[PDB]
Amino acid sequence: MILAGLILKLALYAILRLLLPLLCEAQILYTPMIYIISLLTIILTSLATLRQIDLKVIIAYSSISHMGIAILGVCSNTSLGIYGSIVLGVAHGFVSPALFLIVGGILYDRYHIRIVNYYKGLTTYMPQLATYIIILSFANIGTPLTGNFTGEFLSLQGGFIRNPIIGGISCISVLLAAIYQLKLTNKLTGGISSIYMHRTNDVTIREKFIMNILIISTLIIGICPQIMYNLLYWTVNNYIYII
Amino acid sequence: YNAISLIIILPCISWLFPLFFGRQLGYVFVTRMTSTLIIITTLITYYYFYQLLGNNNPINLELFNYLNIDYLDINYNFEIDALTITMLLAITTISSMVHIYSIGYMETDPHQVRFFSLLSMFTFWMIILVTGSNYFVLFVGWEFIGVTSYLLISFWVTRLQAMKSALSAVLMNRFGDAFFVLGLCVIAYVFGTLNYSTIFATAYLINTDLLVLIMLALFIAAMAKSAQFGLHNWLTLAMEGPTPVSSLLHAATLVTAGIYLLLRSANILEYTPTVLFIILWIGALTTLSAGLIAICSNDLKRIIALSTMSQLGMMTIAIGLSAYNLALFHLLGHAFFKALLFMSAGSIIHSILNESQDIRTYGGLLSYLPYTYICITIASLSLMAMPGLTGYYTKDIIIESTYGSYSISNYVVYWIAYLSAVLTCVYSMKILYLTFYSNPNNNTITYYNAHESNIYITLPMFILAIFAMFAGWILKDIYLGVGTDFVGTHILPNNFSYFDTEFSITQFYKLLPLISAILVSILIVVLNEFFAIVFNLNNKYINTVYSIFNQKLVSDQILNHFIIFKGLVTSGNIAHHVDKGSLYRLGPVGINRLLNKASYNVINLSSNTRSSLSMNSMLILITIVSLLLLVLVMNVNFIIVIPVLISILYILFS
Amino acid sequence: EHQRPELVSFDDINYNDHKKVREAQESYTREQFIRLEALKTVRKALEKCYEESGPNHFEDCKNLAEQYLDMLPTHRLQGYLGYQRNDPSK
Amino acid sequence: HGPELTPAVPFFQPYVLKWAGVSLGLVAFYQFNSSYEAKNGHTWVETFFHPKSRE
Amino acid sequence: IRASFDKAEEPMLGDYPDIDPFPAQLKNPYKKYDDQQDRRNLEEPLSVNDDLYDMWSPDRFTHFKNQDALKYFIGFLTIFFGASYVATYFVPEKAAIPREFPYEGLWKESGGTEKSKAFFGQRS
Amino acid sequence: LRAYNEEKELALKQRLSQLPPPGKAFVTAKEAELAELAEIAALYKTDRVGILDILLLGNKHARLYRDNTALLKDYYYNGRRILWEIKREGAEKEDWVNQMYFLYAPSLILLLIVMVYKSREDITFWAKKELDQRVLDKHPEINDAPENERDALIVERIIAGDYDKLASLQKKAT
Amino acid sequence: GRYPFPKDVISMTGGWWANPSNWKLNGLFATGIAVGLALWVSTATLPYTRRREGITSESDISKWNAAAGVWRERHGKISTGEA
Ligand SMILES: CCCCCCCCCCCCCCCCCC(=O)OC[C@H](COP(=O)(O)OCCN)OC(=O)CCCCCCCCCCCCCCCCC
Ligand SMILES: CCCCCCCCCCCC(=O)OC[C@H](COP(=O)(O)OCC[N+](C)(C)C)OC(=O)CCCCCCCCCCC
Repeated sequence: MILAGLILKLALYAILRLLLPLLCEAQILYTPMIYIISLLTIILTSLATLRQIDLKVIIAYSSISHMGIAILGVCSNTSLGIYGSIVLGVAHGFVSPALFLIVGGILYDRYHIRIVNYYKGLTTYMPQLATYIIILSFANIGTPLTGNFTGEFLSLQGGFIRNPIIGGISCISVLLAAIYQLKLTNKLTGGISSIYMHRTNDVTIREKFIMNILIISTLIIGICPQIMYNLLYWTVNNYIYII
Repeated sequence: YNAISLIIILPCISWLFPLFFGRQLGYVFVTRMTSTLIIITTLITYYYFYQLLGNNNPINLELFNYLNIDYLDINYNFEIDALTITMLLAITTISSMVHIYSIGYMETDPHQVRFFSLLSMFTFWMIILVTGSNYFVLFVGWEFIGVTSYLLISFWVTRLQAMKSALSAVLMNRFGDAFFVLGLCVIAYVFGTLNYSTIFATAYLINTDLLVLIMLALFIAAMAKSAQFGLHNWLTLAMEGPTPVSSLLHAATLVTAGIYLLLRSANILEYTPTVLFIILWIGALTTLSAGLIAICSNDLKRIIALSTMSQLGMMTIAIGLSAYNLALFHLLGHAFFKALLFMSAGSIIHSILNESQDIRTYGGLLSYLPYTYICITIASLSLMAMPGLTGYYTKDIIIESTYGSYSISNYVVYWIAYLSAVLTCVYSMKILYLTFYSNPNNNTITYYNAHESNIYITLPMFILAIFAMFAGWILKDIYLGVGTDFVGTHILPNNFSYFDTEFSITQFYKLLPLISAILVSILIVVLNEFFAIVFNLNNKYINTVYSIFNQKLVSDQILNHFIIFKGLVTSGNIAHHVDKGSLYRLGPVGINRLLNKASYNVINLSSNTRSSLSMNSMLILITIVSLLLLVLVMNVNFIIVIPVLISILYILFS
Repeated sequence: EHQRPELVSFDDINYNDHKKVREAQESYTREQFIRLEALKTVRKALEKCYEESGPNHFEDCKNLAEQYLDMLPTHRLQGYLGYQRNDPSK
Repeated sequence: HGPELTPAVPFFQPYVLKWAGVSLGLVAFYQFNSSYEAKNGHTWVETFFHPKSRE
Repeated sequence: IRASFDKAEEPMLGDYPDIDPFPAQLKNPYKKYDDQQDRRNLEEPLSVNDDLYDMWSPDRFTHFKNQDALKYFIGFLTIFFGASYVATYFVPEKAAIPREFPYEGLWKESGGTEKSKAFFGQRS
Repeated sequence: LRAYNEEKELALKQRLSQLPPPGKAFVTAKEAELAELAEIAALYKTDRVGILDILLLGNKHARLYRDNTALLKDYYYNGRRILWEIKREGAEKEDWVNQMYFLYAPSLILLLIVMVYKSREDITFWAKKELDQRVLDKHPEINDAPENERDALIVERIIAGDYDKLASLQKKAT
Repeated sequence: GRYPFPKDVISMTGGWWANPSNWKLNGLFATGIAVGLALWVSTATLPYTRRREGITSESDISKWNAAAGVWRERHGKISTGEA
């Protein structure tokens, strides 16, 4: 949780704080190399998610794909891209440790095996867990009013400013991020309950507490991203170099 | 009392309260609650449509700021235009009748709390989709209706095909969602805003190439949700969801959203001809393609889903002719039609003790079910544009407008649209013949136990039969006048061919679809009873052809083996041969082998000798020899000593 | 209270004291936001023109529409870094 | 013809009480600031905002 | 074994049984399995690239050979667009003139300037 | 605050020495041996000491305490899993709910409230007021207009002049 | 059907055939909350609504067009179709 919520966003912070102030005249010469590597880590990691046997590993490669969306708003030389990268970084820091809770806390503490093939039909014995799994699935993709879409949208828009053809193939990430996530979600949610899994306890009060907080805090940024523009309106204008 | 707000707030109450209080209220209460609250929403919007004919003065409501950033603002804005009230009355009518219908159709099903909840949120995000007043609120409703379609098609989570079918539906809609995000990024780039009022005020000034790019992306979105040929499978792969769900998602609503995207952007579709051209020919393709599937398939729900997507092409042809009142009027009457079709179909599936769907096993049911018969025949006669019903007024004037348009090429799609109309007869005759008129095919006991459905199933069919009879004669003055100021869209003065189309028709071209849609219908009937060998030949060639048209003009196969399965193989190539294969050879799995070999060599360098003293004493000699020779080589030329050191490293470390 | 800090520029100041460089930085920043609010004011007036005009918005406010589409490339956040790292006419 | 009822549950579950109480409290406090701003020219929580002057 | 990528995976596997990949859908449904939904017995060896041969795999139609179905699909495609493109030549002319407009084609009405009469203008 | 007794706690340990381990004390699938242990579960539930004792007293008492609470803790929760024990009620407080609903949740609501009202002081509200101020500074005669006209009149100047001064900052370009 | 189900599980939307004994009593509370919430949100969004056409007087729009023409003359900007 501390890794994928905070360390990746720490390096997203370090590309702003350390590079964009005194490497500006360098940075313009190299934005196409960053766009090569950013598009090529959005397409090719989100495509490697489809062939996975393990279950925490899928949410890991999901985090790779979202940071790959995030950094092409940083190097976008735009107000929109910088603000979208910040709102993506903060909203992914909310939504992603909840997913690592769903694979790691509610689902590895009970059965101690993380292979996907064992898990089927979790709805009929755990309805409110399946409720979580679907509404945290859809919050991950870029389905709006969640703050993940605000980050993805303003990042793709800022990446479309700086180079339009890189934004054209960068925009298919909305599709590619939905494929593996809903392919996981319908395998966990539906079917006859699995013959391997014996029935265990419903989600406890502490886990529901963590989940409710990490979902409200996405929904508030999703309904109104202006709640934290009071901090950034300096630092959205700061890193821009348009002579 | 606020009319613009209670259209929004009342289906939000009808969704939040079934989930938060379903365990506390119970199914018997939440049925009637969700029902009556959508009923009063529907009554409020009829009364607002009655007000709006008095003065064409729309009402909007304003909310807080979504995002303020430099050149871009997004507000939550909600405005009922005449186009908006047109779609709104249709979707609230179909919604409320499907709520009343599914009270009685689902009374044996367990989980109808969650079911009536999800029906209401489907209606609610449809409301927000229609009444939004920028391109952003359109996007919010546009995504969440696909989310609801996931949650609705997969209502039986136990069934495997329902889960895979909801997966297919959502991933098609998400393909379209990605192209709309592309188009929306270009919208906010070029115009600097997402509001309809600013974009339409400056749409005529903007460059045409940008305009083609934008409307191409937005049309690929609309083509995905309004089910044209590029991805058309997911409608008929959405029959795993139940009957009132499929009465919502296919009659009006989820279909109508993709047409609404083009009906909004009509003001920015005028100024490009290339996009409207491509729109016209995709729609003219799918009229023919869906009719040719619907002739040869045999499940009842499949035939009505294909009957749906044959007319989506007709509305798309009406888009391509730059005639948006025609497409809007057909979109209006088509909802009432198809909802009565799907609910008559669900009434005869529900009445059979088998609950089968094969029309080959229904048999004659005319004397046993007279009410569902008279409903489904009003719907099929309206469906074939038999005159005096609103299908005449919605449907035949589009076929007229194909010939009446100014451009030459439109003549061809006349015949294509015309061909579909004859096709529109024949399968409908099949789904009126083999389930009411034919000799019985089912065993005798379901003919003992065939009985009439409840009052909750009967009354929406009654009300929508009355609507599908009278709606076109009532609302034709509104949408098809000689000159009408109701819909505020602005046709370019030369793309407007409506005065031209009514007068330039010869007697033959207007008389011709009427008389032949009559004659081919009576033809298919009279050839089904008396002979029944023309359709039951056993030529080897007609069976291959029939099996092509049966399996969705082999489309699903051409989608699955060559895109889905090849995509999964090339994603399995990356996750093994690239991700775990070659990036680890430059990563931690090849460096281990490199360091293993190099360390083994440099440790065995001092291995061989029995005596350590003679080995180290001969190793002190080689260095002060070899270093000295290197420096001899080195001051002369530095280039001729680099390979010497590479080779010394090769022999030392390997 | 609506306080108004004073405008200073990048060229007269010394860059060795930080008090004046930060003021010039914030000044150029806030002026871009003022310029942007002028753009937003014309966008609001163009929307009101369209909604009042109805069908004859092509000729009622051709000038307001042309005004908006001429302001849009040149009225946005531009960044202080580009002007303070580089000097024109030197 | 019977409904065949399951056992009785109370309406005001603890979650309904918590979520409704916090949401109605936030909305009531927001209306309290909008009413307090018309009387005095500033919101109530702005009295607690004490940052240093920029100079 | 049967597919080409399954043969491409063969030199990688070591001490793994290398069984024949068979679709879990094209198993018959009436034999009793442990999981009826998976169509799979309790300890049955899972294939080289299992999740393409799963129940959650693609639909994998069986009535046409896939190369043949490729030909039939592209055949219907090509015959429609060829028939429409050839039928553009056998078209009749229309009987009316495209209609004209007052005030020199409403050029002042659709924005316009006297120098910009050609870009925003109608038939007159 | 409260106080504990030493002798009661020694007698508690003397009770615990004659007792079976927690891995045996409930695995017998009644009241001969199972009735002395539910007492001990209530002995875990009751709290022996407050804040005034822990500061002032030595570590031998504290080690004796910690051993007692660990054994009582096992005897409470093992008996709760196998089977006061033989009840089933709803009212209960897990250890974390004291300082997550009463400190974590209100500080998070306080973070929401200060973010919402701190958003009033934004550059866009202030820049709109500043641009209106500059228009009123250059042309004060629109002060003399009544209330509804003045805003509209201000817009007629915002369109009629740039009022930035951004070309005046860039005095090195011309 | 009415197959048997386990009663240990608790779902917020009710479970399989959720029908509590006091559903009229709870229905009274739910109608109270629904009617009160609908009336309160309908009255709260009343001043945020406005008519579409006729909000500001036409003389203002003609003046705004005049100021647009002044600002366009000062910068010497040509029309779109002037080339
Ligand atoms: C003007 C131009 C007009 C252009 C028109 C022509 C457009 C043709 C392009 C069509 C593209 C369709 C969108 C492709 C993604 C759709 C994903 C999907 O729907 O998967 C369905 C599949 C389940 O389907 P299935 O099992 O076969 O049947 C279930 C019913 N029982 O679900 C699954 O099995 C999930 C796992 C597979 C998911 C797919 C993984 C690979 C994704 C590849 C995407 C390729 C995108 C680029 C396509 C380029 C096309 C040129
Ligand atoms: C879900 C069904 C929809 C419910 C809609 C109910 C509408 C009630 C009346 C609206 C009043 C209003 O919002 O006013 C807007 C007020 C003040 O802005 P203003 O400038 O004064 O007015 C704007 C009108 N203009 C433009 C004409 C001037 O700002 C706000 O409140 C924003 C508060 C956001 C808090 C963060 C979101 C928390 C959500 C958490 C969810 C879990």
